[PDB]
Amino acid sequence: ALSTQVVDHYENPRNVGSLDKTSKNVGTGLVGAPACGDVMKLQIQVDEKGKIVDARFKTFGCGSAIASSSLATEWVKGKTVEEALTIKNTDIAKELCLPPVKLHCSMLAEDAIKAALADYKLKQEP
Amino acid sequence: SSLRPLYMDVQATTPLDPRVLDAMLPYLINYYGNPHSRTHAYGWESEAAMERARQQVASLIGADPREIIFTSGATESNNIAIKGVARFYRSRKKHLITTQTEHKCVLDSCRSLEAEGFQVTYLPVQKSGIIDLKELEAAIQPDTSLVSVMTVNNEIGVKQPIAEIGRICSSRKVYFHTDAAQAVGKIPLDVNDMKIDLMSISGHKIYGPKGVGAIYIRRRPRVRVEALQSGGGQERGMRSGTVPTPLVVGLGAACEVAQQEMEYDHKRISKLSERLIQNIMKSLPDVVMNGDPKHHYPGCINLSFAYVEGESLLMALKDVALSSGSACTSASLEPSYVLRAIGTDEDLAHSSIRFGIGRFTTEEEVDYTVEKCIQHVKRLREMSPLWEMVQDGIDLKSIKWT
Amino acid sequence: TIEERVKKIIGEQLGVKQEEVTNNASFVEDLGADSLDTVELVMALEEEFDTEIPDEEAEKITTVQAAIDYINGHQ
Amino acid sequence: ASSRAQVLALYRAMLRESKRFSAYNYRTYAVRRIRDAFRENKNVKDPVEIQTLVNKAKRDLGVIRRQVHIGQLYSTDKLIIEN
Repeated sequence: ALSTQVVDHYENPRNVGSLDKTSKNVGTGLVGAPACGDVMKLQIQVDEKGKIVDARFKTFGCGSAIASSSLATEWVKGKTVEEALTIKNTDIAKELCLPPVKLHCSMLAEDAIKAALADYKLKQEP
Repeated sequence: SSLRPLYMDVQATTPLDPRVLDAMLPYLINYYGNPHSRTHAYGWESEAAMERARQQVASLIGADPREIIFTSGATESNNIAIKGVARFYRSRKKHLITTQTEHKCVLDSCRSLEAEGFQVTYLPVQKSGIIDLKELEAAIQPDTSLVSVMTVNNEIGVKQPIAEIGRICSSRKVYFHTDAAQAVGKIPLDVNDMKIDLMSISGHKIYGPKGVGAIYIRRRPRVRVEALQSGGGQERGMRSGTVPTPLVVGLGAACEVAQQEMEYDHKRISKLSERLIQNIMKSLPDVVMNGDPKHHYPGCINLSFAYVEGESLLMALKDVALSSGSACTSASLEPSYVLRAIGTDEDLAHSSIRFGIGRFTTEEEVDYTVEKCIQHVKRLREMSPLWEMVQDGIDLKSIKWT
Repeated sequence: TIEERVKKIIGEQLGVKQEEVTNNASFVEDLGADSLDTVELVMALEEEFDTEIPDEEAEKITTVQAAIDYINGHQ
Repeated sequence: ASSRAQVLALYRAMLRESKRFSAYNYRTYAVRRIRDAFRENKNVKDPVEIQTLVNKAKRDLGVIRRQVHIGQLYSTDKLIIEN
């Protein structure tokens, strides 16, 4: 049936786009594989005190993958880098009412958050 | 309370032709007798309607009515043809041939026979979706009892060379079954010119009611089949159970209507199909048709939209009823084995959409579908990291994916 | 969009430039219509003007002016 | 009884009734099919074949009348393109 929570991320898109991969304050997570029907790119922008002040995403995948990545991108804004690691696949699935056959989407969005944060943290060691 | 989406999914099922519902209704109201009731008028008139319907089915395919056995659908007919022939000649024959793009009931019937000790060759198809006739010939063995090849593919609409396959099987005295569920009443079928021994028919793929079908079983030369449904011997001992008069009336009426309308429908659907394909491909780059257009039923159009996931495009086309090859949508099951069989790259197979054009489809509906498809593919590509990478000159076939 | 919306209907229905749709022209003798076209044309007028045109009136509507006439005289 | 008068009366009756179909897909199909079939058969000359076509059209008019009414008893929302 129709999932209003998931369809909203496509019909009313938010944070779709790109950040500058060369910035020391941008982390880029790119996870999934075209052959598995789900690729998520999630970028975060962190200010000089460790607060994520912006994020952007691009996703190739079903609507629940687009909603999972889109929700993750909204949710990292205003978290510190340490708070953003709190975010769990299960909170994402709960918010979106994901059925069990789509829970892999919320796990991949969690993977993307952590990949973006690990990219940011690797840039940080002077 | 909101407006309904356009129906562009005729390969999944069709609406009932008003002529078919009209023919059925008397049997749902006053003519409710059991066609097997031999001693009163309710039975006599119900039996006569059944035998009328049987002649209507026979006329459409060039058969004798005695060769028509009613079933609950093409699923049941395919089970009867494959398991019935295999089990009957099992003393002398244990090999069957089919293809890798058959419908799941043919494939799973063959899988069940393998667990029974039968040998099955699943023929590959070429990238066109068409079998190699010479590979079929080479595969026939001395203990080969049956060849089963579908007339029109339900997913990509390609047409197999049925007449040429019949010539091969006839000449080697191998029974030839064709699942014609997607072809009956849409393209010419003649069991004698095509040398068909068995054929599966579905009522709901041809503007008839759901829950009914038929199997043609050639009586000269006689093809023998072991019955699968046990019971009191209805349908000449081949399909025990109560023949559902209203449903078979609706199937025969659908067949008669299709016989009268096939040529008109083919001309109109061909033109709408050309329009849909050419208008999409001239407005979007990286769109590929799955299946050879030279051997193709125009009402089933399967296209891939590179860098966009199929289910997300279906979601985006919120007011159009369509279907896709992405594993998330097919029945919560598996990816498209058909697209894999014709050598589609896995990512493109996630990107395929099936458009169905039928008897009631309008030029308006096609144009609306085309317009929305162009807008949403462009929008999903703008959201796609794969499109972004290709636009920046990156070779996707060179990334180390996680 | 005068009541000569009548003219636009006749042209659309018969595939004729609005220029040849003159007040004097008959559908059959001048605009190439046959009797299946004229059944459809009368129905097109019925639907465009929300009016019911019965058979004894339809059979009198054979020219462009006659169609104009009838619609002005029936609101 | 005149084949031409029968035919033009059936044509008008069939078009008028078909326009009453509540379902877009039946309505647009019936009006178009009626228009194509009468045109396709316009040049038939054999009186017996004409009569056969006339009798089929009368049977189909009965179908249309009944199906229109049934479709009105069990109607549903309009399609997105009827907006």
